[PDB]
Amino acid sequence: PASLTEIEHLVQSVCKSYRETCQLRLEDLLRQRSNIFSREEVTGYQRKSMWEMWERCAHHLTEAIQYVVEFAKRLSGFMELCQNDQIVLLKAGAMEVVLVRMCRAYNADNRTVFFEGKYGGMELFRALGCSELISSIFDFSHSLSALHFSEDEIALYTALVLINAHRPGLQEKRKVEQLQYNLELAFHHHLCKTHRQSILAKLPPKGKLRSLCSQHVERLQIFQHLHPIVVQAAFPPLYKELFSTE
Amino acid sequence: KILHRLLQ
Ligand SMILES: C[C@H]1[C@H](C)CC[C@]2(C(=O)O)CC[C@]3(C)C(=CC[C@@H]4[C@@]5(C)CCC(=O)C(C)(C)[C@@H]5CC[C@]43C)[C@H]12
Repeated sequence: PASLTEIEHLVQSVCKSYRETCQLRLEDLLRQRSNIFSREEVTGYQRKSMWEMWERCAHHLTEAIQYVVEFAKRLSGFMELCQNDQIVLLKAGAMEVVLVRMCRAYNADNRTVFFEGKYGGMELFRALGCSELISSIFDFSHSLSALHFSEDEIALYTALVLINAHRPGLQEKRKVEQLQYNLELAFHHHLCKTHRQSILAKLPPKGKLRSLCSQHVERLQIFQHLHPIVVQAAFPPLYKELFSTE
Repeated sequence: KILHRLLQ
């Protein structure tokens, strides 16, 4: 079970773990919004080769995933699960957490994302050759930005994205179920305390995050089929472990 | 594999 004192302690524990494992502080991302890529710089990105742009994005995604891994390890109860279920939860949830965290680096006023020191629109990634996926991710960040998430709200929501008792392959499903339920109580208690329960109906549907990750794996296999040696020789090992089954 | 080492 859990009393009111224990639920509130869980809230603060989750928010602290998130603060300690956020890649960049929100204030750092906000104070850079005027720093936008020039038209010549955007053109420079569009002329880079497809495989060089793919490995740069793979590198940035891998760095972000590593902070999500540390977030999970600080999450109360996660290290208490068996390592099989720890890996199952991270394999299916790490990318999903990064997609939610991305909205902190997204400026809804001009539809730009902070990328390699400056803000750029989705045309910055045109060399990737997956404009539908990029557009879907930018649209997802746009829908999240309309909610005006606080850092505490992102902390508790991404914990629930990670701790999902429905992931296929879990061996101790009931143990994850109790941890997910405690985090749901903490999330909803914090929304009730802060009069923010109206955002519950506006959160993205369940299949939305899994649809984006499926698109990502789908586009990766298209690129890997065109440049298999590039992936083997120049992609990060953690990236290939999560997304190309290695 | 990498995830195993990061969790240790
Ligand atoms: C999650 C955040 C973090 C909160 C702050 C740092 C961060 C960074 O990496 O610098 C900011 C930029 C982004 C949002 C981050 C991670 C990965 C994505 C991503 C590669 C993922 C999806 C894609 O395919 C595209 C659209 C190409 C994006 C471009 C923007 C970055 C790179 C990091």
